[PDB]
Amino acid sequence: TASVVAPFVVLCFVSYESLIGLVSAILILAGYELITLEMKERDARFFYVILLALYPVLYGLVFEEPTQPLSILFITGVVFSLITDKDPSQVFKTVAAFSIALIYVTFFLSFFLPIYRDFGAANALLVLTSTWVFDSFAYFTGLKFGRTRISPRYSPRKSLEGVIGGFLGVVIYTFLYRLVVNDLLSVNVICFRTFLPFAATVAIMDTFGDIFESALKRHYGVKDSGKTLPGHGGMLDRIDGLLFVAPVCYIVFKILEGVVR
Amino acid sequence: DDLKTRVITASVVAPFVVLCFVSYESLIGLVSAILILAGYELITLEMKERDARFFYVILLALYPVLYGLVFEEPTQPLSILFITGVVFSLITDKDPSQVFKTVAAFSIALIYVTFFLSFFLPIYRDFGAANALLVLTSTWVFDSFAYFTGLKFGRTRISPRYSPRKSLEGVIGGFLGVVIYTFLYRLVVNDLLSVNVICFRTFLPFAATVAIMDTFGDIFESALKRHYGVKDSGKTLPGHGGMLDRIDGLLFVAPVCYIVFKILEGVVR
Ligand SMILES: CCCCCCCCCO[C@@H]1O[C@H](CO)[C@@H](O)[C@H](O)[C@H]1O
Ligand SMILES: CCCCCCCCCO[C@@H]1O[C@H](CO)[C@@H](O)[C@H](O)[C@H]1O
Ligand SMILES: [Hg+2]
Ligand SMILES: [Hg+2]
Ligand SMILES: [Hg+2]
Ligand SMILES: [Hg+2]
Ligand SMILES: [Mg+2]
Ligand SMILES: [Mg+2]
Repeated sequence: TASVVAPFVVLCFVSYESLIGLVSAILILAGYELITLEMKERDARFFYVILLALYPVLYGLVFEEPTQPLSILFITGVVFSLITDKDPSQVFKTVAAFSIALIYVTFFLSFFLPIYRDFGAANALLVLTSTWVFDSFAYFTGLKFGRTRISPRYSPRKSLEGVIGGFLGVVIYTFLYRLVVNDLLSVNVICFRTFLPFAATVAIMDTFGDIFESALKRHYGVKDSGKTLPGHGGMLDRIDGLLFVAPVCYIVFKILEGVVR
Repeated sequence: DDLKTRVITASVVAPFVVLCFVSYESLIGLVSAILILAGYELITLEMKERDARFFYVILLALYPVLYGLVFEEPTQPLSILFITGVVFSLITDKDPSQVFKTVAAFSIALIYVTFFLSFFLPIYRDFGAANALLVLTSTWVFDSFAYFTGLKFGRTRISPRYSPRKSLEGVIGGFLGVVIYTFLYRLVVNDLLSVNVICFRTFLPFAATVAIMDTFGDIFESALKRHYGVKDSGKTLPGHGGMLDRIDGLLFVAPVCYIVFKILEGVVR
């Protein structure tokens, strides 16, 4: 398990098309999970799952645009649920769950597609891992440093202190990351002023992005999003903070770093 | 009680709207307005709660501006309007199984209503204020012709049992009424100025989508209302029906139309 998860992912950031393939895979998984909490029903799950997985490809390769395939994946989904679900108050339930999967999971995750394209495969790996880096440092400095509850009563506990730490761990992960990456080739990287914010957002977003998921799970009755990968936890669980991050990161990058060819 | 309250609104609705397609910024302001209304309605079915409604309402109304003026991009503000919304519901709603209910309703509002309707923003920009008005009215045009040729030309049920009556026949008619509305629309508009219009091959499809989309777009809304228990989305405008009700098929149309235009007409700026 754990020996390949880290490098398999990374080795994917090589091609734009490789990136797509990873995002696609992750979406079938994460998507399957979030949809399965609303459907234990045979076909239902699968169709909407396929939709959730198609976006990266349609967005990146088919249309060189995002909004166009987003609208039709939604439209195709609702059409389907109208055909299949004949109880109207229920057609609403599947569309609601599919609606969250589409925005939260699918739309938000495929934000790597433009982050990669417009900011170099480099910063892509940077954003992704900076969440892993924040995550560790948030845990450690959280256990031994305080009880200031920012997390809700239903969500797994989180501290202001744990975040201020994970913040710093990202702040540092970048000095290190900068040097190593401007070296290995003349590679594009997060400049020095786009540092403090990029940390701040990986901080604040992963926090909110996980709390939102935990709330999402208390509604479906579980403490795990689902079991797809034999690894520890669920696929949606290993992603949750990353979802809120990517979008906010891409915004932060454009505001503070311009563009590429 | 006067006959000037029901007629004055019937006289301005049509031209007020049209007179807006003049500026890109005017278009934005109409779309913004319509979203606060339509949005207020769809959210209100899930919330009879004081603040809740209003916050998410404002979010749903902001997208057109943020998308058109602030970011010259769509996806960026879409993601943050959602994120700002969920953050809010986490703060306010403390029951997790309920935070899910408001996010679900807000989620449909965002995509269906807000995202779909503001598609006029790019349709206008990339296809000329002309075709914008063309798409919008072509739904009004399809709507009439679908009603008439529907009453007297058939009873083959395409519409669901909870949904207002619809027939394959009524659509094949509204299809044609749009097909024709364009010959007419083309001539008048290539005349009044050297104006950009739906070419002749982009005709058959544009009809087909206004047909098929308004159909699905209304059925989805009707299903949406059966869940909330009403036969009207809400009463905002004193006019007949609700604001969301006058738009429902238009939502599914705009997106699909924009796609269809790009596939078939390039960037006729
Ligand atoms: C397309 C970009 C998105 C990539 C998604 C791949 C998710 C792989 C899971 O990662 C794992 O998540 C844990 C939980 O945080 C970390 O502790 C651990 O070190 C890391 O190996
Ligand atoms: C850019 C969005 C434009 C907003 C359009 C909706 C608000 C105007 C509604 O007016 C009426 O709508 C009814 C719906 O079919 C028809 O009875 C009639 O044709 C039309 O006069
Ligand atoms: Hg790989
Ligand atoms: Hg810089
Ligand atoms: Hg106007
Ligand atoms: Hg033409
Ligand atoms: Mg997490
Ligand atoms: Mg209608």
